[PDB]
Amino acid sequence: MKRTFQPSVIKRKRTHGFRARMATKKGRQVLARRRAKGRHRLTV
Amino acid sequence: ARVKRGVQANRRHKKILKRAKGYYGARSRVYRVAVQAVTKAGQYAYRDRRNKKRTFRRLWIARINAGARLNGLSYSRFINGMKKANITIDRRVLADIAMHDAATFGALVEKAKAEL
Amino acid sequence: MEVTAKLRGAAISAQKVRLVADEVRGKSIERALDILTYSNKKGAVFVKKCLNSAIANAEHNHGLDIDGLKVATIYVDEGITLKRILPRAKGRADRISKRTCHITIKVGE
Amino acid sequence: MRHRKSGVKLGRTSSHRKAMFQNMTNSLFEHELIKTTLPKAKELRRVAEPLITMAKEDSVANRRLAFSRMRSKTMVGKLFGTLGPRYQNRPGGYLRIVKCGNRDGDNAPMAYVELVDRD
Amino acid sequence: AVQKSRKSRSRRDMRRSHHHMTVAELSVDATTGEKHRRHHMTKDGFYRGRQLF
RNA sequence: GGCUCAAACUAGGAGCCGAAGCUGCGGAUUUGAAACUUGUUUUCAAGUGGUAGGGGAGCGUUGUGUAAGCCUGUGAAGGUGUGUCGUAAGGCAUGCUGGAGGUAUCACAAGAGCGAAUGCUGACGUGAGUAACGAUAAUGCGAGUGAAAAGCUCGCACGCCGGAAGAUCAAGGGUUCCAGUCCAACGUUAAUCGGGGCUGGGUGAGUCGACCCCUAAGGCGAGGCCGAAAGGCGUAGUCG
RNA sequence: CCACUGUCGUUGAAAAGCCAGGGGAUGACUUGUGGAUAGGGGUGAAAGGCUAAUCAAACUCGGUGAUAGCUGGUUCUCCC
RNA sequence: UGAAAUAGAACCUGAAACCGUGUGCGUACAAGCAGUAGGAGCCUCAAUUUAUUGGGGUGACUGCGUACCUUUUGUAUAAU
RNA sequence: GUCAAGUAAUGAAGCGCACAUGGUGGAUGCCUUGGCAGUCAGAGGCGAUGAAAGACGUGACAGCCUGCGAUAA
Repeated sequence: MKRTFQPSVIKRKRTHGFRARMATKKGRQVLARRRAKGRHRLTV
Repeated sequence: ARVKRGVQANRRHKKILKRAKGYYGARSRVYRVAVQAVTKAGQYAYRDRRNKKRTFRRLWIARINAGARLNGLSYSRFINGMKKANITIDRRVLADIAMHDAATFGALVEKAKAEL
Repeated sequence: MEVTAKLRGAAISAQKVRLVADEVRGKSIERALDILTYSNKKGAVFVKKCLNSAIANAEHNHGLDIDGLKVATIYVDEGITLKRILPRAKGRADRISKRTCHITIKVGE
Repeated sequence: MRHRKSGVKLGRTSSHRKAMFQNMTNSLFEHELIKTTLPKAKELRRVAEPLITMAKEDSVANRRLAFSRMRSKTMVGKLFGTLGPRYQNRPGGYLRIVKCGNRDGDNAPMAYVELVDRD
Repeated sequence: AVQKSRKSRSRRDMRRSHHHMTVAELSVDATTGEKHRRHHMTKDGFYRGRQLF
C-alpha cells in the first residue's frame, strides 16, 4: 500500500532546508543546536 | 577505588563447581544448577550421617537374629539372655561374631540360653 | 610420527561434516579416499581436500611411505560464525548463523 | 494409492511432461547419446521406442503419425530414414540406459541414454 | 508448539544415533581396471567392457 | 502381600524393636563461677533449632601510607590442577601455562563480595539440521568455458507476457549504464554469472528540458499598523 | 477509485495482502504538482475519525532521577 | 625469523558457557529433583618381597530422598 | 562324550562420568593514546579588513583524514 515517506526534493528543501531554517528565529536555534552537537549534517 | 570482582568471582564459582564433580549434565557444568546441587548434597549428607548409625544397627540386629535362630532362640530372647547375664557386648561386635565366627556365637547363645 | 593437516574456515556446519568424518576415521589411506570421492555430501569434498593435503605433507615434508598410512585422528571443530539478519513477517527479524568448521586430520603409520 | 498404475508425474503438468519428453525424444534421435536424470531416462523408453517401432514400416500414414507425436520434420525424416531401417530386425530395446552417477547442482541420479547399434 | 524445558545434550545425541552417511558400493572394471560405483559407468565411460564415447 | 484356635477383637503378662529424646566417648562454643590472671592457665555449672529483627566477632577484594622497603626473567599478576590448614568467609605451598609486575605487617578509605530484579551488554546453546528457500509462466537436450555447470554463453526445441511482464518519460534514486577481470562476503542453493568486488570507459543541443520573461494559490514584505519581549499583519513591491 | 462475502494467509509473499466473486464508474468523481490550517490546537457528509505504521489530546527535548502507603530485587562468613 | 610462531597478523594473557576427539569404567528387564549413606566388581599409579595396603577414576546393587528464589496461614506445587 | 537341569561371562546403535587434548568465545590480569575532578595564575571573545560553521578544490601518487586556497601539504 502507499507508505508514509513519498519523497519530494523541492518539498524537502522548502520545509527543512537551510534557507527555511534561517528564515525563523527558532530555525536558527535548530541550526545552532546541531552545530553545538557537532553534526556533520545541519540541514536535509 | 573501583573494585573489579572478576577474579574473586571466578575462584568462588570454581570452588562450587569443583565440589560438584561427577554430577550429571548441568549439575556439574553451570554454576546456577551446581550451587544448589552442592547444597542439596550437603543436606543429604547431614541427614544420612544420622541415618547411617540408624541403618547399621538394623543390619547388626538382623545378622544377630539369623545367628541366634540358627542355634536355638530368637533375637528378642537372645538380647534378654545377654542382659540377664550382664554381658555388655555391643550389637556391632555380636553381628561380627555371628557372621565371622559361628563357634563363638554358638557358645555365646548357650550362655544366654542357660540364663532363661 | 603423526602428520597433521588443517582446513580452518570450511564454509559449512560442523554437524554436517562430523557425519563424513565418522566414516573415514581409522580407515587406511586408500579406503578413506574411496569413501570420500563417492560421497554425496558437501562435507566430503572438504575432508578429502584436507586428507589429501595430509598425505602430501607425509610424502614431502616427512618422507613417509603413504602406502602404509591411515587416518589416525580426525575431528571437526566449530569455526567463526557469520551473523546475518533474516526478515520475517510483521516486521520481525531473526539472526542467521552461517557456521563454519575447522577440519583437522592426522595420518600415521 | 497407486496400484498397477503407470506413468510419471515428475512435478510437472501433463502438458509440460508431454512437451518435455517430445523434446527429449527429438534430442535423442539427433545426437543419439544424451545425458539425463535416471527417472527421466527410464520413462523416455516409453515414448521413444514406440516411435522407432512404427517407423520399421514406412508409409505416409505412419510418417504423418510420427510427426503428430514428434512435431520435428528433421527428426521424423531421420526416424524413417536411418532409425527405421536399422532396428528393422530388432524386437524392441532400441536404446540402453547406463547410470553415470549424480548431478553436481542438486545430486540427481544421472544416466546416459544411448541408441543401440552405433549411437 | 514448543518445549517446556531444553533437551539435554545426551537426549539430543540419542536422536542423532541413526544419522549415518551412506557409503557407495564400488567395483573394479574388467577392461580399464579402474574403480567405479557398482552398476555405474567409469569416469572415462567404461561399463561392463563397453565404451560410451 | 497376605491373615481365620489370626497376622482380628477383649482382658492380662513377659521380652524386644523403635527418634537428631536420654546416656556413653571425642571436640567446639555462649554466659556465669575460685584464683600466676585481660585466651595465662585447669576446671565447674547452666546453655548453643530458628523467620522478621536486635547484639558480637571476623574473611576476602581495590586504593593510600608503612615502601627509594620486601619479592620477582633462577619467572610478577592472571589462568589451570594438586596437596595442605582453619568453625567459616578463606589462607598457605606447589606442578603446568604466562611473560612483568606483585605486595608482608599494621593502620586508613571504599565504585568492597550477585543466582534470581519478565535486570543490562556480549557470547553460545535447545528447538533442529527441523520449518522454509517468496506467486504452479516450464522446461529439455547438444556444445563451450571452467577446479567444478540444472541455473552462465551459444544453438535447436518447448512454455509465458504482449493496454505488458514491450517501449518513452516525470518523480525518486544516483553510476545501478558498457567493457575487462575476480568469486571471499552479498545473491535465501551452485555460480564460471550478477544491479556483488576491482580496474577503465561512458552522458556532446540556438531548436528536448531547465535556466530565462510572466504570473496563480501561497509566501516574504522600504515605509505603515499592531503587540510585555519574541513577534503578528500588511501597501508598493518582490518571489513563487 | 473502492472494499460487501468467503476461503487462504495469521513466526504471512504482506505490521492489513492474495484469490474467487462484489460496488461506483460524467460525477457530492478519480488523480498529478505546489500551497494553507498545528496540539486542548487543527480538520472531520461525525467513526472520537484522522493529524507521518503514534491519538478521549501527536512527536521530540526539557522540568525529570515527576510521584508510586504498590510489585520485584537487594551480593562474604560465623557466634548469642 | 624470532627468547617465544598453540607470539603468524581475527596475532599478549586466553576463563566459562558451548562444541568435538581419545582413554578408563558403567550402561539395552528397568520407573521419578538424578544426589546422599553404604557397596561388589573393574581399571590405573606408589610403596611393599609381591594383590597387602594407600591414592585416583568408575558406580552393578541396597536404604533414604518431590529444585532454588519470592510471596504466603500454608508451596514439590499445576503460584512468581 | 550325549542329554537334562542350574548358573556365569561377553557385548554398545548410542549415552554418562572422570581425565587428557583441542575448537569457539573473549573474561581476567597487566598496559595506555583517552577521559574525570581540581589548585595556582592568565584570559574572557570572534565578525562587513567578511566571523562561527561548511561546500568544492589543492599532491608525482587512487581514497579518507590533516593542512592550505587557483600563489591552494
